[PDB]
Amino acid sequence: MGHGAEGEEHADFATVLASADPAAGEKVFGKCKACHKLDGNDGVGPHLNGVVGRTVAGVDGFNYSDPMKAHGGDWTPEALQEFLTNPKAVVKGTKMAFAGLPKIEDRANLIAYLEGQQ
Ligand code: HEC
Ligand SMILES: [Zn+2]
Ligand SMILES: [Zn+2]
Ligand SMILES: [Zn+2]
Ligand SMILES: [Zn+2]
Repeated sequence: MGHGAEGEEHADFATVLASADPAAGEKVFGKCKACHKLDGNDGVGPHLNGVVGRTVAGVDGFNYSDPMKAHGGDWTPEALQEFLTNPKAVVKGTKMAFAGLPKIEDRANLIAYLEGQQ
């Protein structure tokens, strides 16, 4: 629904991830560096080095939104790619102002890169 682009030509997310390209993910992360670092520093968003498997809303000292704090669970690869599909829909009232990664391979490639940034 709606009059914007919605097709995907590269389409089971686990299958997409298993063949992902971490160097391509390293470039997708450029879209997140204004807010997120991979050296443990926190800023507009919390650091994302070691996010894969981390408790949701877990970074010490970072002031998360109410729906993020109340969510529970961990950032598994499925959780991460669901949230990155369209943050504002997937966690209504998130404070992350990012439109999303509609390309399924961009999500899988970005998750594969974050897996190597623990
Ligand atoms: C303009 C800022 C901005 C951009 C760009 C941004 N985030 Fe975020 N991000 C935030 C904020 C703010 C939060 C905290 C959201 C909340 O508390 O609801 C967050 C939370 C996250 C979380 C939850 C972390 C946790 O510790 O619970 C993940 C995962 C995340 N961003 C991933 C990404 C990725 C991957 C990108 C790039 C594709 C990205 N973000 C781009 C601002 C950004
Ligand atoms: Zn950490
Ligand atoms: Zn701690
Ligand atoms: Zn509140
Ligand atoms: Zn949820």
